[PDB]
Amino acid sequence: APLNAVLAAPGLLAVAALTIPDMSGRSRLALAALLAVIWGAYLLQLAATLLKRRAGVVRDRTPKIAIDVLAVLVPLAAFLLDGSPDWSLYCAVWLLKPLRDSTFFPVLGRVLANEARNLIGVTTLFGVVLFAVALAAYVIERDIQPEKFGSIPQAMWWAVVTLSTTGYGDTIPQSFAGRVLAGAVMMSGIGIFGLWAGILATGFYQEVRRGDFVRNWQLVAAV
Amino acid sequence: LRIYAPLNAVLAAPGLLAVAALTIPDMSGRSRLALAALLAVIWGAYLLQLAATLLKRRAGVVRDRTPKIAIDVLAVLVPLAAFLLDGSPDWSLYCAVWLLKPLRDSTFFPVLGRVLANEARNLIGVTTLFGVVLFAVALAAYVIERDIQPEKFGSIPQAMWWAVVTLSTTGYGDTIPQSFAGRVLAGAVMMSGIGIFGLWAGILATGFYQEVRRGDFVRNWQLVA
Amino acid sequence: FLRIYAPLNAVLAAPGLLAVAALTIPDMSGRSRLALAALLAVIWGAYLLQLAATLLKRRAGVVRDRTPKIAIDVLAVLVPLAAFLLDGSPDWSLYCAVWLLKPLRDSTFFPVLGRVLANEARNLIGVTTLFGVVLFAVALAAYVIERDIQPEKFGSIPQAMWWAVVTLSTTGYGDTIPQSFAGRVLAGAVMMSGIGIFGLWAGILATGFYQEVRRGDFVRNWQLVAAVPLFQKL
Amino acid sequence: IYAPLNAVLAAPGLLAVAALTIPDMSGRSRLALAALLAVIWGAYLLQLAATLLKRRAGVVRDRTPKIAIDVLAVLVPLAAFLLDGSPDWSLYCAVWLLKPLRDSTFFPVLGRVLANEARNLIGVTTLFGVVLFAVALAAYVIERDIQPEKFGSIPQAMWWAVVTLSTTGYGDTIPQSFAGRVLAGAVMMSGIGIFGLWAGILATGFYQEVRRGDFVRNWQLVAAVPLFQKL
Ligand SMILES: [K+]
Ligand SMILES: [K+]
Ligand SMILES: [K+]
Ligand SMILES: [K+]
Ligand SMILES: [K+]
Repeated sequence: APLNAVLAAPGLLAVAALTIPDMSGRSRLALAALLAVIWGAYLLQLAATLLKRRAGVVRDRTPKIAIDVLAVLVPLAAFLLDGSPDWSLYCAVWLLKPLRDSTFFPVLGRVLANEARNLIGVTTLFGVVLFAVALAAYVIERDIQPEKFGSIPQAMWWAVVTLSTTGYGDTIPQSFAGRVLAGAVMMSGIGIFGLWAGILATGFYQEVRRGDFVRNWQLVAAV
Repeated sequence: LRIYAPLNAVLAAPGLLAVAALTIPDMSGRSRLALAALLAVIWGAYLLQLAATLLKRRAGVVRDRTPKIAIDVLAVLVPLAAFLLDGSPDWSLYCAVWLLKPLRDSTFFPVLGRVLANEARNLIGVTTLFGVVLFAVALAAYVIERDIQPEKFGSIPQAMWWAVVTLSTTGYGDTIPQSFAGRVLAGAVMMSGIGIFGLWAGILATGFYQEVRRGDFVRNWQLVA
Repeated sequence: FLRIYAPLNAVLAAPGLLAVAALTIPDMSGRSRLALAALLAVIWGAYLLQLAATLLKRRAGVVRDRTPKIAIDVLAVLVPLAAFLLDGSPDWSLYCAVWLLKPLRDSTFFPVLGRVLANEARNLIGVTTLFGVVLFAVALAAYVIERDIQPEKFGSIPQAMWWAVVTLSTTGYGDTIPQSFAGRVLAGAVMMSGIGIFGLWAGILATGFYQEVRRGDFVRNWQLVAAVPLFQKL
Repeated sequence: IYAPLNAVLAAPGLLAVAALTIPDMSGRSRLALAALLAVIWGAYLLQLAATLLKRRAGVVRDRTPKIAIDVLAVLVPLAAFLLDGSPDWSLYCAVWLLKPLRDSTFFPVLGRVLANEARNLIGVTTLFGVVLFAVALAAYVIERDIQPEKFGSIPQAMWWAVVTLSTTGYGDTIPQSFAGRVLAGAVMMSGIGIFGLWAGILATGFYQEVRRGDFVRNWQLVAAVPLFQKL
């Protein structure tokens, strides 16, 4: 079923493989050629999408066209303009190709729209708490660790890395007061970590029960 | 899309970043002034916003907005207090009273308040559930490796650190069990980390489901009678 | 909110547990250390007073069910006393930790949670066994790949199972890290299936707490809205 | 409950596979674990007979994989005991990982969840695959010059991309530059959303199964009429 998506797979990997140092000159050329063949295939797929007028009935596909155009113009612009061996990174527009044919995204679009209001209200909440924490983390250990928690942005780095529970461990609080704070930061992380899921889940629900207005109320109680 | 809708919150964005930029060591005195100026311009802008809210007492018949005003009031009194009373280069930190500014004009926290009140009983119980599991794990973490790592697991509050770290799955990697039985425990602790991440998610999912259930008195009881 | 108006017996537990922590700190002054030991005995006295409070008045009405409540109150005085007598080393106060069950008493969360971890238990213990399988199955591949590269981090299944939990749970300490190419590719798949297994737990519980308030409509608009005539007479 | 008798046996069986691979082990106790493996292997051989032999439940019932698991539990371990000559044969007995899967009454229901929502799930995989590569691209661009060995290639940047976006956060490949660390800030945030995406999708996955089993206690038992429904 997915014709466009399969072609991107070795294409994206070809962009990766071209960036590796100490690669042989003969094999490096082959990876460049594999980029070209797929480009032509995407050029051909542009022609099938563009040249199908006076033969196509009413079908909404405004974003579908955009992907097919970008997939051929960008890798062409770098093909002509960028003379440095760092031209292949432009081919990373083919990431839009697996986003074309999957019924996942037009549904996702109605989730991030019905619950859009609530979602951005969490992001700014994430920022506020992150900042509020990065502030106190600075006041507590600006003296003891002078190059780690030196500035608010140097504490913000830790505020991100603790609230997100990524947890690198390049900037850890040393003071008692600074550690017990980190505790609360590590906890308030979990709280919003699931709050995403909570909101995101309820969005999907109503779309499943919107089609239940014509499958349980007018397809078993009207016929 | 949202350039003239969150008018009050746009101003806070450069403001908070200015507070941040001011504390950076090795900053030139000329640029350090510019940032100090930028704070004041925004402070005056909120003073202008305070007047537009306070002097205009036009409501109509019935209108309640006491929490809305309380934010604007704090956004001018506190920075001014730091401008006068505090005499160290560490006065700018007080401007972070504008963290309350984005919380004003957004229809989400009156909704969140009703989620956090109708499932309060359940939420509160997860936190004391967390604290118990944390303390019990640290207790066990102590007894095992107090005699192997005396400066990492030497006390309960030294293990409580590893508990918070491991349970939340933040996992810093400064305190790590070395002995067999210590690590086996770490496993159950890390796994029990996943448990709590679920209950936090599941309950909030149940609370937000209860918000869609408010429309069963105007769409399934008055339109299906 | 049941925090500053309702749970009286759980408030007492707060300083109690912290005193257990405080008493274990090395380099502590024997003057303040005695004061901490003193605080425990005030609380243990308050719990002993609470024991009689729920043992004097044994009934209020006709028949009331409170078997688990007393089981907590009893353990709250017997175990701490057992350590105060039988154990005569500096390591005794640890037994005061049996006050961790005291917040689990005066809460409405746990009888709710109970019916959730029973109506869906079948699926929940199915996730743990899915975790076990994926944890070991991956750990097996880890040892095979990097036993000839880092023979002290990936030289035994137990060393690999360590990396298995550490990664799959998205803890990720950072002392065991795959060095080879092949290991890092799989390592990613561990972090990815780590997203599933971290969300599958969220899945069951989004159904559990849901399937509880949806049991008030089983006799309000289902078994009492549509019925046949002459159903209950004799 | 003493009902999963087939799974209890698996527990020490698999642990023995582990214990065998530990270096600095005495030959006396190394033989002892190899012995324990045989004991359980024979128990599954007895169980294999108890599956293929006795028959008394149904007309012609479908349980092909339930037998197939017991098939692999005895053909594979015996192949290692014979065909493999190195002390590294026990690794094959790991096939007993399939044993706790036989009758767990969680995996037949999970299959339908990963079918009625599979369309969506395989959507998030290539969504992850996109952002992962999208981020790695930028990481390389931002710090290929500064850290030429941690971010000296797209593969090396991809290593950070999984590590950050899965919130794992090892702490080996870390962006040092301002921009990369600002990016890392988002790469940590958008990972949390993905940690909700699956968690939200599977929150619907288990939903539209518990309300389909109550299509026989609220749709086919509440709305009942004799001689009024046929096809
Ligand atoms: K970590
Ligand atoms: K780390
Ligand atoms: K995590
Ligand atoms: K982590
Ligand atoms: K580290």
